[PDB]
Amino acid sequence: KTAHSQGIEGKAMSEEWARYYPRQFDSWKKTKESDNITDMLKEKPALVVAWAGYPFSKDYNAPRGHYYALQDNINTLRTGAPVDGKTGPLPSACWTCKSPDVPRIIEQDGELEYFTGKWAKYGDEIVNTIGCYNCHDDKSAELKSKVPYLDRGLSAAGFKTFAESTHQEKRSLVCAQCHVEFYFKKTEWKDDKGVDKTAMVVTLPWSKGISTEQMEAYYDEINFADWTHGISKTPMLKAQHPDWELYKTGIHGQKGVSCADCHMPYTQEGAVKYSDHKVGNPLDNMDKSCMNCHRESEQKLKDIVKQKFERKEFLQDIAFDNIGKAHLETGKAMELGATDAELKEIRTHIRHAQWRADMAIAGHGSFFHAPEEVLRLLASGNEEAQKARIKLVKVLAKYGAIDYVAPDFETKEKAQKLAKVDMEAFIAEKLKFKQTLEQEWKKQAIAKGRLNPESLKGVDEKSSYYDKTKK
Amino acid sequence: KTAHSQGIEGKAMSEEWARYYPRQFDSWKKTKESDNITDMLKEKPALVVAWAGYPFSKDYNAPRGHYYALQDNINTLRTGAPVDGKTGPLPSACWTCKSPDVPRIIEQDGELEYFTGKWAKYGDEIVNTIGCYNCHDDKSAELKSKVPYLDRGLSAAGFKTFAESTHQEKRSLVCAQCHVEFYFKKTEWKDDKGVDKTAMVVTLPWSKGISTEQMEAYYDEINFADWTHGISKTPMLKAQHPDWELYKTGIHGQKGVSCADCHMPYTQEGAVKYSDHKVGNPLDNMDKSCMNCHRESEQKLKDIVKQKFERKEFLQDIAFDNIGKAHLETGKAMELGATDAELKEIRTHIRHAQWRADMAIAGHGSFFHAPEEVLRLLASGNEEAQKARIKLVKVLAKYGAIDYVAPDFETKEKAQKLAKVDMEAFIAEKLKFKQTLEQEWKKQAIAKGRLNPESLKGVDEKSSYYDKTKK
Ligand code: HEM
Ligand code: HEM
Ligand code: HEM
Ligand code: HEM
Ligand code: HEM
Ligand code: HEM
Ligand code: HEM
Ligand code: HEM
Ligand code: HEM
Ligand code: HEM
Ligand SMILES: O=N[O-]
Ligand SMILES: O=N[O-]
Ligand SMILES: [Ca+2]
Ligand SMILES: [Ca+2]
Ligand SMILES: [Y+2]
Ligand SMILES: [Y+2]
Ligand SMILES: [Y+2]
Ligand SMILES: [Y+2]
Ligand SMILES: [Y+2]
Repeated sequence: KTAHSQGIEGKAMSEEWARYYPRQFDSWKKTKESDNITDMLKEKPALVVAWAGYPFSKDYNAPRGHYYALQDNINTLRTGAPVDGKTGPLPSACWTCKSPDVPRIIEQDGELEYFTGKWAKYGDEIVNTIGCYNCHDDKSAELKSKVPYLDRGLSAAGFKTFAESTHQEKRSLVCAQCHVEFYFKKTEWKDDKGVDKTAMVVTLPWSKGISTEQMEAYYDEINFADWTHGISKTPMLKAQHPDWELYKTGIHGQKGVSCADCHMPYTQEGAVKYSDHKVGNPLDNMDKSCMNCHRESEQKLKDIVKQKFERKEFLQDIAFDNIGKAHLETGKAMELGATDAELKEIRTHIRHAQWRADMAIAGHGSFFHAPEEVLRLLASGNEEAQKARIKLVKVLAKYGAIDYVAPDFETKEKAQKLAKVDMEAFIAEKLKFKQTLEQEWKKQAIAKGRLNPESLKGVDEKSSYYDKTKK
Repeated sequence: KTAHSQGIEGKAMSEEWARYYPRQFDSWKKTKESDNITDMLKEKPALVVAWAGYPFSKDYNAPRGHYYALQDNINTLRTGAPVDGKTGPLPSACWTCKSPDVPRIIEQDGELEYFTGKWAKYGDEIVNTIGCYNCHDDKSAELKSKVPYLDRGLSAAGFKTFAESTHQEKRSLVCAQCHVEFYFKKTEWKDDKGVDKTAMVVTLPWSKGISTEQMEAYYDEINFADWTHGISKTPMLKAQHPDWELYKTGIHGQKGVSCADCHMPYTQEGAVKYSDHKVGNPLDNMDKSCMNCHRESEQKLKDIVKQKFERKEFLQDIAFDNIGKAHLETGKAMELGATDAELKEIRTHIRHAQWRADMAIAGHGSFFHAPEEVLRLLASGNEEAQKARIKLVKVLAKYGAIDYVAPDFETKEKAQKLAKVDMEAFIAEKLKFKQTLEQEWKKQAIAKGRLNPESLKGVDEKSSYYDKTKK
């Protein structure tokens, strides 16, 4: 039993845990070190055309340290510029995987209430970034999943729940609270006061299993679309970082190596063993992350991962080129008068092409976690795109445009023009929000004692649209 | 030093080595056990359309035991039905990787003479199957490459020659004498008597390196084609079992695991160590072949290889479907009057698509030896085929056939009809050859003492076109 066996007052604030676990606190805080913003839309402008009509066409960056999760959620152009608790583009579900205040609020107000209303609803309550309370019981300190949708998904897929799982399974599952593909299920409900309400509930599409194809079949069955494509009017599916799903099928996952084995390796000091809580790039700490199981140089092992990255990039660029062209050729056919009936099969191929390719690349570590499935998915997605494109030639020909050449989209600027994204307007609106309502949120939270100003040091020095210089 | 330090009389006949090395002789002879004929044209009829205009569209089977190499070379419809030493479709180079009589003849008559003339030229001389003399010096018993084209290729690619290589390298290189991609270089020469002659010389296309793309660039540079496609009139490249080339880049090859480590594992008996010379499927002997380096069940490891096979099959079937369609659509465009100039880019895409896909699948173990490169190649080949097909729609449209549907080729029979292969005629001709000239070859060789009848036991009980019942 622990030194805090009756629980921790202020448990959502990781600083409250520091008196018991100074070592783990220190290393946890060190994800502050991973502060680079890589604008993925700049790196891969094809992604802009893929996500036209959807917020990811505005702003999409690579992950950085857990230290920045909450602030990046606030900064991203995707969450827009609320003026109050009732405005802004996105729902409350956007906080879910960003903060230990989330289980705090679910515990206080119930899952359905939590999932009701705008993202802006909780701006002055959900103020701590990914912390001890997202993974640890505040009495026993044992690993716990704090979000009900994980077990719900695990059960739906015929897996053991978190509590029924082994300790080694739990050492990946704590990560799977967030590092999985999800959608928002519109959920009608009535509260205690009998008021009718609508929740947007985080749901793992795992009821047919966890492969890309089973999830595709799941979504097709319920006729679900995340958005209607801004160019092709295809009913589109967005993949989000299926990190755990793809990991599960790769060789490491099959051999029972946990996320924690590479991402949180042990240091042995006599009788005591500590987990590195600085969650980052395992290739930065190979001696600890890899070399207890592998037996040659760091440089050789790094070279082999680099080869995997290169293969993935090659197939990614092919697949997203054909997907982008397919979208543009479809929009052209629409302009010439092609009907929904003439385009139905094409749009299905596009939906599936992009679902498979997005599932392949949306988990940034998947090229390594499950290298062969990643390559297969990109090949499968590209084949679907090409099937669409062959059919599109014939539709274009019917409408007198067989020689149409889809426009280029090789820069973020060109791509965003095609996708009709007015960035400068979005940025201007965002800055006003940050300068006004965001600062009010932080002020109120500090006054209430929900937020410790110490946690904000260097947290807001970068986004895709500013760099004050270092975080 | 050995018990045969002055060399072995009758060295080409492996039975001559048995007095010194009874153990290795016994296990070597046991490849007799691997006698199954799997007709690959029946399994994958798309291959027939791919190889239309070429002998592989007639007969193409999976490998079986080394015990059958020479006889399968005789049996295959590819070598046809010579009536004498001057007839038949194929050249002397077809013996090269089938027999220890090959280095015997090269040593006696010179490389260029050996490579001059028809396959039928050596029917009564090249009569022993893959034996001790293909890999071992008959004085020292050390590993040796017995064919000059291997070092020539190794040097061309900037590798060490056989003699300059390590013992562990030699333990793969002996296999690479045969288990590599090659072509025949037409070579003009003058003999001792000053007669002008033409050799067809086995050549490894390795001067730009050993990747599929470097070899593609090699072949393109010299404008080489193995054949002109029977349907599409594309200048085609045939891949042959690039087993060593693809192995070299896979993780096992990168980690320095030799072919011999899996395919010829050691048994330790006290002070003595013996190599299993029964070269076969390592999955039949996992405890010896895998489990000195891997630490879980045989069933789990077998399951993981099976998954790799499944991924490869998936991408193979896609790629060869589009390649086959591309060939057929090209033939259709030709029928309608499309010109060589209109088809030039299309034909280039087809050539490259098939080169990449054939290189991926022609080494039957490559899905395992280099799983990720195999998937990448199939994806790359398919993309080239689809590029061709998009351009083909437009050519077809110009000629009034936009809605043309390439015919199906889902059975060997249907496929061979499209490829215009009269099997029953080829088989009838072959049987006459076997019943007449082949039996004369074996008779003469036995009379001369080049062939021991004991080696023929059960050697000729199966082909793709007969099964007397068991080999
Ligand atoms: C031990 C289990 C976990 C592992 C192995 C893991 C892995 C990672 C890695 C490697 C990164 C990128 C780090 C960097 O670039 O420096 C990251 C970022 C991120 N993780 Fe996790 N994670 C885990 C737990 C969680 C949990 C429980 C959540 C949700 C509460 C979460 C949500 C996020 C978010 C939102 C980001 C992006 C942060 C940003 O860009 O601001 N992770 N994670
Ligand atoms: C639509 C509502 C959400 C918004 C606006 C949002 C925002 C963000 C942002 C801004 C990032 C940093 C990278 C980037 O620029 O995209 C991020 C990363 C991440 N988010 Fe979300 N989030 C949402 C919903 C969720 C949910 C419900 C989960 C968990 C079930 C989640 C888990 C993660 C994880 C694991 C990462 C790091 C891995 C990666 O980005 O590839 N997010 N999110
Ligand atoms: C500063 C806040 C945190 C504190 C004080 C804390 C505390 C601890 C303690 C006392 C242990 C056991 C000793 C050790 O292995 O080092 C541990 C391990 C662990 N924690 Fe945390 N933790 C924090 C944050 C997190 C978060 C956010 C996650 C989830 C993403 C997490 C996941 C894990 C995992 C997977 C282990 C290893 C468990 C095992 O190997 O049995 N921790 N932590
Ligand atoms: C980030 C650090 C690591 C790196 C860079 C790495 C690298 C690799 C690579 C390249 C493979 C070949 C499979 C593939 O094609 O990807 C592999 C497989 C494997 N690794 Fe790791 N690995 C790491 C961590 C670990 C750890 C921590 C363990 C032990 C818990 C482990 C045990 C295994 C096992 C059992 C396999 C299956 C193949 C075999 O049985 O050897 N690895 N790894
Ligand atoms: C489901 C469990 C796991 C999760 C949630 C997870 C999380 C992640 C994430 C989010 C990334 C992308 C990092 C970024 O883009 O900044 C990543 C990359 C990576 N992960 Fe994991 N990981 C898991 C399991 C593993 C395992 C078991 C290993 C080692 C065998 C491993 C080693 C790596 C490596 C080597 C990279 C790539 C680093 C680079 O290319 O720079 N991960 N992981
Ligand atoms: C130790 C090095 C070698 C390895 C690992 C190896 C591997 C193999 C394997 C696994 C098979 C299929 C066996 C079966 O299905 O039962 C095979 C067949 C074959 N090998 Fe090798 N081999 C080696 C050396 C050679 C050499 C030196 C040559 C040329 C002289 C050669 C030529 C052939 C041929 C022609 C076949 C097909 C035989 C038939 O179908 O009748 N191999 N080899
Ligand atoms: C065009 C002349 C040749 C002919 C007619 C021929 C014939 C054959 C036959 C009938 C087989 C059994 C499998 C099948 O049915 O295809 C085979 C397999 C094989 N041959 Fe040849 N061969 C020729 C040239 C060569 C050369 C020059 C080499 C070595 C450089 C070679 C190496 C092999 C190997 C390694 C196999 C087993 C691997 C596999 O088939 O995938 N062959 N050959
Ligand atoms: C019946 C005919 C053969 C005889 C009598 C013979 C003899 C021997 C002997 C005495 C050894 C050393 C002891 C041992 O490791 O078992 C050996 C090993 C070996 N042989 Fe053979 N051999 C024959 C056929 C072949 C063939 C056709 C090949 C090539 C495809 C070959 C390749 C090898 C290899 C790779 C080794 C292991 C060398 C090492 O690990 O150092 N052998 N053989
Ligand atoms: C036919 C028997 C074998 C099987 C079925 C097998 C299976 C595997 C698999 C599935 C992998 C993961 C790489 C991949 O994605 O393919 C791997 C890698 C690896 N294997 Fe094997 N293997 C065999 C033989 C061997 C042998 C004989 C050795 C030792 C000489 C060895 C040492 C390694 C090494 C060093 C790796 C790289 C990953 C690591 O460092 O663990 N393997 N093997
Ligand atoms: C260049 C060196 C090698 C050569 C020439 C070679 C030869 C071959 C050939 C010709 C096949 C196809 C067999 C058939 O279709 O009947 C094959 C398959 C196979 N080889 Fe190799 N091999 C080499 C290296 C290795 C290594 C290093 C390993 C283990 C790490 C290995 C393990 C296997 C396995 C597991 C199969 C598949 C058996 C099956 O799927 O049924 N080979 N090999
Ligand atoms: O954008 N959060 O997956
Ligand atoms: O057909 N011998 O590669
Ligand atoms: Ca989704
Ligand atoms: Ca060739
Ligand atoms: Y406290
Ligand atoms: Y990152
Ligand atoms: Y792999
Ligand atoms: Y003798
Ligand atoms: Y076989």
